Amino acid sequence: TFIRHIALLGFEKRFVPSQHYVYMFLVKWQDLSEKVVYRRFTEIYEFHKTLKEMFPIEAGAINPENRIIPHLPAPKWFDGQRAAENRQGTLTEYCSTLMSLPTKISRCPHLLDFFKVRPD
Amino acid sequence: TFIRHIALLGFEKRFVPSQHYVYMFLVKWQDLSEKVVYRRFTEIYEFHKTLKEMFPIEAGAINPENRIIPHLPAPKWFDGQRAAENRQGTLTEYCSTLMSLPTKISRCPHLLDFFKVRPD
Amino acid sequence: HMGDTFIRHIALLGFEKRFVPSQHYVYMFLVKWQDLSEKVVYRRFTEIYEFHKTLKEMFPIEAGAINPENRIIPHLPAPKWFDGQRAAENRQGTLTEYCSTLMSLPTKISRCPHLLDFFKVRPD
Repeated sequence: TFIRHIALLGFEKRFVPSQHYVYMFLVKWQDLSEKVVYRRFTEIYEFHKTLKEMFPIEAGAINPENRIIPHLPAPKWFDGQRAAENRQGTLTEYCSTLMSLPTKISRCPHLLDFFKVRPD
Repeated sequence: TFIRHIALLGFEKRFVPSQHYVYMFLVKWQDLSEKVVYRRFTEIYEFHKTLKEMFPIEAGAINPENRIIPHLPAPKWFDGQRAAENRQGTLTEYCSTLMSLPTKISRCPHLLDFFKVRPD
Repeated sequence: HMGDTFIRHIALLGFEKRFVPSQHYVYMFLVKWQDLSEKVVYRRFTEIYEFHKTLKEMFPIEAGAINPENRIIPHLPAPKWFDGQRAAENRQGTLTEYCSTLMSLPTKISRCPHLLDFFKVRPD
């Protein structure tokens, strides 16, 4: 099983434990099956850091010119107003580049596992 | 006759036949003339379905790994107060991918026709 | 080789409303340098468009002004195409694509001093 496509659908406000935002991703799997999953920016950023660590060549850690993994701004750079809308635009681009990568990365178990529906 | 570039400019309320949103495309033709056209999301989605059926190979209908036509979430996936915004980001991606495809598809009459200025 | 100083990536972060000297919107870009350092810069759309026009003048071949089919410099809509109450928001998708395409151009262009200068931090 693998993912064919990820579309960023939007965000929603949540309030427990306190006010934050969750980004909604429409995940289409190999069998045309379709699921919406909900992730915080910080969780996505931790996912991205690990992805870079797993793929140093494609991360640009050896020759920076061979980098193909997309850039993702750290949380700190989304300061005040419009943080949700700002991060939404950034993630839409991040997701399309991510899914355009060679299958070595775009189907790695780290990615598949991040975007699988979480337990109730 | 053909399209060099399409840019998504935003969205606006139309009132005919009643209240809805329309997405604005700045269309640049071969002679560098630029025209804005106005299309509702449903109309774009119908364009996208038809394009797929016209191009089974490139749509991934014969062999899924050979697909190059971009993915577009169904209308049902967009609701809530930010539906119009949420579709905006999705359409920016779809279009750029759309005009990067070979001229068999990026210049097919079905596409040209779609982005031509409609009759008054 | 374009010297010891250049940009690896530019990301559009978003926009902010400014009130001085009067009501306008600036766009915030996160600029990553050769040493992987990152700075935020603030630029109004009119400034971006002038930068764009100058870029095209400097590189006629790559701007498709000789041969339209050889164009690699990205397209950018003129300021008059953005108006109404979502003008600020509406320019984002355009600017996001502009930035990524820019940074994928051959170094002769993507690290030309004009571009490098436009995205450097301005004096206080």
